[PDB]
Amino acid sequence: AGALGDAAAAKGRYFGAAVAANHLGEAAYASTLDAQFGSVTPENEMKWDAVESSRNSFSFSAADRIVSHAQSKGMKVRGHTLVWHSQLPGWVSPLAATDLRSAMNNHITQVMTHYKGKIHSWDVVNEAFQDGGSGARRSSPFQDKLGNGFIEEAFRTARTVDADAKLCYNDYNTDGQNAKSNAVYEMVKDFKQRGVPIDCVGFQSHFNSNSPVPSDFQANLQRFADLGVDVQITELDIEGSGSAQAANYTKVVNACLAVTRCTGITVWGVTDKYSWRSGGTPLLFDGDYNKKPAYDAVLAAL
Ligand SMILES: [Mg+2]
Repeated sequence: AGALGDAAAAKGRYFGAAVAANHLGEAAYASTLDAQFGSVTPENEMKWDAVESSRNSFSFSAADRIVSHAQSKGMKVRGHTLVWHSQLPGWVSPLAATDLRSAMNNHITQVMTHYKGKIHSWDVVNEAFQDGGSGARRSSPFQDKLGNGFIEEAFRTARTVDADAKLCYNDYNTDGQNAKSNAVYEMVKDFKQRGVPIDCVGFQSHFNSNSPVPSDFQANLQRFADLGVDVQITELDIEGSGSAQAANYTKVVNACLAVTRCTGITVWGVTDKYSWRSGGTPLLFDGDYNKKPAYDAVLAAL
């Protein structure tokens, strides 16, 4: 579906966008989405606090609006995200280990159940590693109380619920080979060696002046692909403007299309207007939904 989505599909990939339910009724937002993209990711609507703010009480309406729209347009859906340290409801962190484990598996199971057979890929675990040089696990209720094994447990639970979804580990600042991506690499290699059910590694790819597109972006994607997983660019945006921004997008698209198991790219929003990094004007469409030089470069590269 869509101009970018169909261009990508011709070479066996998808092209998606992060979507917000609260903008779906806006004519130009919906028109741009439907004209351009072949996959969607709910920006906020499937996060823990959005779907289970009260324990064992699930609120799917907002995410259902995005999924229903996608299905009506023949678009793929990425589920985002099941287990994540960030933006948890207040009551998750005080739970003792045994009850946290139960609550985590219950959350995975009921969320995946509601969307069974409708989800192309799940971000099962998100952002489990620290930034910087340590390669260490990030502190979280899951890491602190369940230990290193919580990631494997989450993937095992996920696999029992919906065998048809690709199960992804997702993270940022993992674009080049560095201490952080090395820690993820070690984990995924170990998972694949032992037959842990992981199908994919997501690379958020939030690029800016301090975190530029690295010279080894392609080689890094390739080494992950070579472990026997798909790689997905999940949250792509690139701060800047004009030819410099366009050339950065070319670099990224070229790298994905050069890696046979890079199965798709999702940009983190439809329009600059609603970007989480709006002052960096980092997307393919401006505030009036007009195609930017960045868009032209992406389309020409596909
Ligand atoms: Mg072409």
